[PDB]
Amino acid sequence: MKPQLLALKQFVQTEFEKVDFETFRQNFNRCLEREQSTLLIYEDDDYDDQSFFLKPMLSDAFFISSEVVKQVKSCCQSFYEALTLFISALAITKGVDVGRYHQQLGKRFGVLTVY
Amino acid sequence: MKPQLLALKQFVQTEFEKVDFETFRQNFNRCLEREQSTLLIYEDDDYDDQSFFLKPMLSDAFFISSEVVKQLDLPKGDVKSCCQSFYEALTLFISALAITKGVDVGRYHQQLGKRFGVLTVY
Amino acid sequence: MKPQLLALKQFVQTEFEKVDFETFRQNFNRCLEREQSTLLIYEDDDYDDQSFFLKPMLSDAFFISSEVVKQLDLPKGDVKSCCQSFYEALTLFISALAITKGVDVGRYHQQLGKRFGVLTVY
Repeated sequence: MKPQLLALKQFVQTEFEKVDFETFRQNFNRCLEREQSTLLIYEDDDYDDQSFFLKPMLSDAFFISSEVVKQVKSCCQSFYEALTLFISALAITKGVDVGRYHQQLGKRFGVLTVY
Repeated sequence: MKPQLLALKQFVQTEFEKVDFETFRQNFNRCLEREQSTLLIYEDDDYDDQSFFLKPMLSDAFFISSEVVKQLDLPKGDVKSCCQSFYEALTLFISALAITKGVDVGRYHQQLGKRFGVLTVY
Repeated sequence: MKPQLLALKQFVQTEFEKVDFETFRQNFNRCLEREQSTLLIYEDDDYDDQSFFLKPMLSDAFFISSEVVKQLDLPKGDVKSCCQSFYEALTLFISALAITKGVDVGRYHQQLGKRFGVLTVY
């Protein structure tokens, strides 16, 4: 078996051994339920799972959030507000200035931005 | 008897009678079937079982995770991709570890990936 | 100066001095020009330049290929067709992927074909 593999397994194993199990187990269980809940996805330290799955679950959860916020300028305000953090991540990621990015989003749509 | 033990019993007992049986029954059978699959221990709402069994299954399943991802063979397989797969399966496990040792999740993950050549979730 | 470095320079320097210059020049100039056209990046004897620059020239060229194969025109291309053209321009590249991770080429190509609606080379 590859040395890098072995040392990594060695590591996660060794680190699991020198930790209080009952505490660990409660923490692992909490992270698990929080992950598998799949609904308030945009606040979930999620993006924990495999990329090809989360990616699609991303587009999925966009449609759903839109469904739940639609009951007109107000509906878009709701959609925007649930994605504030997300939207900032898009800017950090496309090498653009947050603030500028939010503001443009707000101008192009009838939304009041966090910047 | 011991009154406290009594109440605990009275509670889950009463709890059980005031829930739709047939709906409970299915979740129970589903949870069970889920607990007893023995393979994806790391996403398993598991850690339900007793610590003596869980703790060993832990080391057990690691040995197995490592064996199934090390697709270098002697038809080759690079070092990063193999370690990437071992990590991508332990992601949730790794954050808990961090929560548990009072470490900044995120930094924990990042150190992990620097030490071993892995593309981490943080 | 590091003797190993000196030997290394000595070698390419000497190898250069005893080769037909004019034939060398055309070849250098032809490799350099093919290298600098940057767009048909996935068939260029490329992955000649530094890793850090190549790594993102890579991801950047991906984005470009994605916008150059999409002729949806809002008249149309159509999902199936645009992905196919994306897949066929990456055919060799995809094989390098499966080779590198020690996975069976073909099996890899086929999975890619079933995950998306692409007719594969294998």
